[PDB]
Amino acid sequence: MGRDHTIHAAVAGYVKYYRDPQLHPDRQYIGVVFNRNDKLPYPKDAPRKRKLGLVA
Amino acid sequence: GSWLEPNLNRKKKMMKGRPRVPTGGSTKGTTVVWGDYGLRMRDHHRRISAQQLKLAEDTIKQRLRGQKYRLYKRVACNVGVYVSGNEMRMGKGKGSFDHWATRVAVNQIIFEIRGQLHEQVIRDAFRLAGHKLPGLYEFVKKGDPPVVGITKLEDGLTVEDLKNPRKK
RNA sequence: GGCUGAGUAGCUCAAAGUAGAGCAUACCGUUCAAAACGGUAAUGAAUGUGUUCGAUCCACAGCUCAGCCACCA
RNA sequence: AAAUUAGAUGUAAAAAAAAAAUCUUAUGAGGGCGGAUCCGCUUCUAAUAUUUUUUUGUAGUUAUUAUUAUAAUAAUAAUCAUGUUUAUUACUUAAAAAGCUUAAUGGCUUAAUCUUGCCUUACUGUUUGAUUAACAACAAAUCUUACAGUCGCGUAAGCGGGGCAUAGGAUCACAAGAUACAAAAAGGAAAGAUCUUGGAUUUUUGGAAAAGCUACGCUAGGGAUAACAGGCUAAUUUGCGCAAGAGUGUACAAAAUGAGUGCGCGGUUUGGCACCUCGAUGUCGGCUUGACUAAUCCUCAUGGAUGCAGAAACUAUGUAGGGUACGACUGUUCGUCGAUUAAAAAGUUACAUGAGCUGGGUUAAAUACGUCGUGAGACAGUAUGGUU
RNA sequence: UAACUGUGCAGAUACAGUUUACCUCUAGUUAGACGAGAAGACCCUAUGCAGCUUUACUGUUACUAAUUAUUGAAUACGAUU
RNA sequence: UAAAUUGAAAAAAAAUUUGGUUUCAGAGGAACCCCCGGUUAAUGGCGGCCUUAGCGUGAGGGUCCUAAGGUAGCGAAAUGC
RNA sequence: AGACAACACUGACUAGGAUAGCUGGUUUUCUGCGAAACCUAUAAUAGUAGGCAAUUUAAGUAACAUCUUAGUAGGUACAGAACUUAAUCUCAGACAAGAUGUAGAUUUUCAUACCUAGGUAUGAAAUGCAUUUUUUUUUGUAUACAUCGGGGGAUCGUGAAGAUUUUAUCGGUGAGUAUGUAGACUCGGAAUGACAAAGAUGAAUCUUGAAUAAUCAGACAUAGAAUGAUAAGGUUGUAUGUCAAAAGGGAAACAGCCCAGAACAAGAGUUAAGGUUCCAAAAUUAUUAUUAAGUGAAAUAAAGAAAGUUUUUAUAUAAGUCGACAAGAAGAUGGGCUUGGAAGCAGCCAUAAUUUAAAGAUCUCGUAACAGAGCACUUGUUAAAUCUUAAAAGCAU
Ligand SMILES: [K+]
Ligand SMILES: [K+]
Ligand SMILES: [K+]
Ligand SMILES: [K+]
Ligand SMILES: [K+]
Ligand SMILES: [K+]
Ligand SMILES: [K+]
Ligand SMILES: [K+]
Ligand SMILES: [K+]
Ligand SMILES: [K+]
Ligand SMILES: [Mg+2]
Ligand SMILES: [Mg+2]
Ligand SMILES: [Mg+2]
Ligand SMILES: [Mg+2]
Ligand SMILES: [Mg+2]
Ligand SMILES: [Mg+2]
Ligand SMILES: [Mg+2]
Ligand SMILES: [Mg+2]
Ligand SMILES: [Mg+2]
Ligand SMILES: [Mg+2]
Ligand SMILES: [Mg+2]
Ligand SMILES: [Mg+2]
Ligand SMILES: [Mg+2]
Ligand SMILES: [Mg+2]
Ligand SMILES: [Mg+2]
Ligand SMILES: [Mg+2]
Ligand SMILES: [Mg+2]
Ligand SMILES: [Mg+2]
Ligand SMILES: [Mg+2]
Ligand SMILES: [Mg+2]
Ligand SMILES: [Mg+2]
Ligand SMILES: [Mg+2]
Ligand SMILES: [Mg+2]
Ligand SMILES: [Mg+2]
Ligand SMILES: [Mg+2]
Ligand SMILES: [Mg+2]
Ligand SMILES: [Mg+2]
Ligand SMILES: [Mg+2]
Ligand SMILES: [Mg+2]
Ligand SMILES: [Mg+2]
Repeated sequence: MGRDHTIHAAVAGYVKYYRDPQLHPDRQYIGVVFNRNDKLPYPKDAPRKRKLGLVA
Repeated sequence: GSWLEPNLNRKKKMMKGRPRVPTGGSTKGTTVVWGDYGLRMRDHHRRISAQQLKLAEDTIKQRLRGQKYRLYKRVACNVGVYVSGNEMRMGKGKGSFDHWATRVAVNQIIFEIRGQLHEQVIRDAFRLAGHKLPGLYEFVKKGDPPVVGITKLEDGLTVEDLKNPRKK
């Protein structure tokens, strides 16, 4: 989130508009997933899906 | 305030606006809820002024004076009409306050009366009040069905039968 | 028709942390009586509603208003 | 009426176990099969969630009551408690409002608010990706990323390139610091260049140092734009009708009369719009000469009239053939007035008619009065004169 | 090179519909051809002009004031110090 | 900036004096102006409010302000909406 | 007198040296493509620049457009009254127990007197209706303990004071899943439109390189708004199209409307909008109703009136509907009051009865007041075998 409350992308992925009732009951979030077919919010018990983002 | 002079500020101007035109099957305000009889506008939606409604009440009181009745008003003059001079030119802002008014939809009740009087004595009172009000009015009893648009829900007709694309 | 400036004691006029000073009025005393005179007292911020810690004061809408502009065919 | 202080929701805190099913997930079994970790199909296992689901268990401790032989069993009640009871901890307590630098809007209560400790990243250079390619261009802007340098806070993770967000104008010139670039013969210097920074109603705020008259006026243009008339419109009118009936009429609504209203016609007023005409549509009254409309002043036929005895008159229905004159006042249309008359009504036609006339008014040059302006001058202020 | 009503850049000899009219001159007359004449003086526009006005901006002068120079003395009186 | 002196004398400036060059600086010191006064047949300017011998009228009496408050005369006027 | 200074003078004539963001004009043909009247800036608004973007022809395309399937953003119409706004309506209070009284029935239980455990006596209680109870000197339960002032009246009362109760009076407060209201209310919520992904289709329609314009006075129709006056061929936005720059057919005539995009000819060719008796190409084509007014027939004049007509739905009728005609339409009683007078009939109050085939203490006239004539209502006669009355709707006047 920016200084003026602007939501940017931190990684190369696909935008998602969802609600996470576990984190906060009355909030709506925006996220970026690496796979277009992913579904947010991820289950709290699933491993973090992260990309390397490095070149050898 | 009152039903002809609300507790609003004349400084803050209002737009012209338009009366409510229910196009979704709304019977809001088309029935007698308090009195035994009513006065229904049955031609078109308008914007009645506080001066035309004040004369209607005075016309009913003059005809029913000396008798026991209870007149209910189902409309409130809560729309401030602002008029610029008919001699002025176009532009130079909006006009100044002229009078209070109320927007009435079609087939909506205006007045309702409840008293120990004869039906025909009330008809003449509502008949005289209609000749001095803008538009055409109708005598309505209590218990009769509501009106969706310009069609009455009579003979088992429901709002879903009017929404059904097939009617023939 | 269209803008502007004013409104405080009975009468005058002065003044966002105040309402003052005159004249008039009243009581008494001076004179045979009255006036003048002398002494001692009491009198107000229009009409609401807002702003402000607090409004004669700033803002807004009415009443009273006065003043000014209503030009070219 | 208005000063301070103390209050203003409820719940939980011994503890579960097991069976199946419906999905969803898995960087689980490197599952299997087609093409270890790539992809669509795929069983199994695990986890979260969901069924009102099939249930099982709900004790122990203290005490009471009853039975049984102080103990056992059953039921009932209380039970967060090894802990300074001012307990404590977790969860819950609508919305609005308060607070968050200033208006308004949105947002924050799990922090962007408040309290306290230590601090001053309100850092230097460069740089990424965006604002569906900022403002429907450019520029001045806004948010964000990374590397290097070196500082703060924090156990740590990490956070920090000012403030919860959205409202502070350049260049030039000028002034203060730095860089070591160039130095018009040469050594210096001056005056320049780069980097950082300051002083602006440059408020016509993409940024000129800036008052009026013209009726003596001129040129280039405009029906892209006013005055006259036409067109559209019909608020309004000095033009009318219909409906209803408060009330007046000694009585009795509708003989007459008709509050405040409603539904309309009409195109004769004042307006609104700016469609035609500014390489040109002459204008208020008067005279002359018409034509037409009918919402009728007179004349003709006629209904109603406690309020039509007669007469006269009122009102209304037919009806526009003819007539509606004279004079004083005013530029006047209009209007006032005198005296006659059967009566001395109106309107449309470019408010009919100036290539038919007149020119008194309005509206040029001259001049004066009053008023306004510092003045030149101006004036729906008034005067005398002024190529038709 | 007719009349009416309607239409239309919104007032038609020329368009629509209907009506009326044998061809062609002469003398009269001026209702229309938004008749002719003068690229509207009115009004507005142009970062167009001209003259005039003033405590408009920026300037030049008449005029006023001081002084080097042409130009030398002498007492004073006095002040700076 | 040149020379000299001084200083530094380490990779070194820096300061003073003089020549040349280029800036800052103002005790005293004119008119207009400031200050004082005069001038209206100079340009020009020449006001409000309440109160009353009864209603009335307002001689009279209250006060505010100005440089002064329009005097004589004229007056629905070439001036009056 | 801005008067005159030789056509000209608010500054002559003549020679030399201008500009004009303004108006007007710009000359042959064929062929291809094809705008705009918008945004931003401008001492700028009838000018200009940069964009959007027209053109040329090269290189690219996982281009562009459209549909399908899945997904996302956002709150309009609508609907609703939650939050907020205006106004209006209803309510502001109940049960259980206990307690406090009364007429009883005189049975049972209990407490006393006893008596000899019952009975004999004395009290209470039970049983039935009242009474007290939302803050009371009445606790509990359920709920928002659930309401505060002005004023009016009444009953007390003090030297003026005020104190204490009531109201279907005004304002305020609380409750309501009560009614309405909406540019700055949206709890609920479309379609449309927008964004991106894959697939498919299609007329290259897209992007970039190079080269390089015009336009920046728009108009109307339809929908929905602001403004005006719910006027304008009005002004200003939005959505779509046409005109502009588009001829042709239809709308009598026609920039903007309904169709349809003109390269040139032929055809009783095939069709759109629109039409088919004649002018004038094609039906005097079939079916069922309505209208009698030339209504109307290609630009709907309103409210409103009415034995116009038709249909439908009710309803009356040989138990004689409907209409007419004949008679009756009483009595207590001139109701009471008022009034000079009020007898049904100026006005005020009352208007349970009585007797009848039926008859209002009275609906329209009449009288100074009575009288009198009609009506409601009642009987009879005449007489209809699809034929009464009223309403609604359709088309007409
Ligand atoms: K801190
Ligand atoms: K050099
Ligand atoms: K003369
Ligand atoms: K034209
Ligand atoms: K002529
Ligand atoms: K221009
Ligand atoms: K072509
Ligand atoms: K083409
Ligand atoms: K919503
Ligand atoms: K006809
Ligand atoms: Mg009406
Ligand atoms: Mg803060
Ligand atoms: Mg852009
Ligand atoms: Mg600007
Ligand atoms: Mg800008
Ligand atoms: Mg003159
Ligand atoms: Mg025009
Ligand atoms: Mg008669
Ligand atoms: Mg004749
Ligand atoms: Mg004329
Ligand atoms: Mg003529
Ligand atoms: Mg015509
Ligand atoms: Mg022809
Ligand atoms: Mg002639
Ligand atoms: Mg012609
Ligand atoms: Mg000096
Ligand atoms: Mg001196
Ligand atoms: Mg005088
Ligand atoms: Mg002159
Ligand atoms: Mg001359
Ligand atoms: Mg366009
Ligand atoms: Mg500029
Ligand atoms: Mg228009
Ligand atoms: Mg226009
Ligand atoms: Mg054009
Ligand atoms: Mg066409
Ligand atoms: Mg035809
Ligand atoms: Mg054929
Ligand atoms: Mg034929
Ligand atoms: Mg009586």
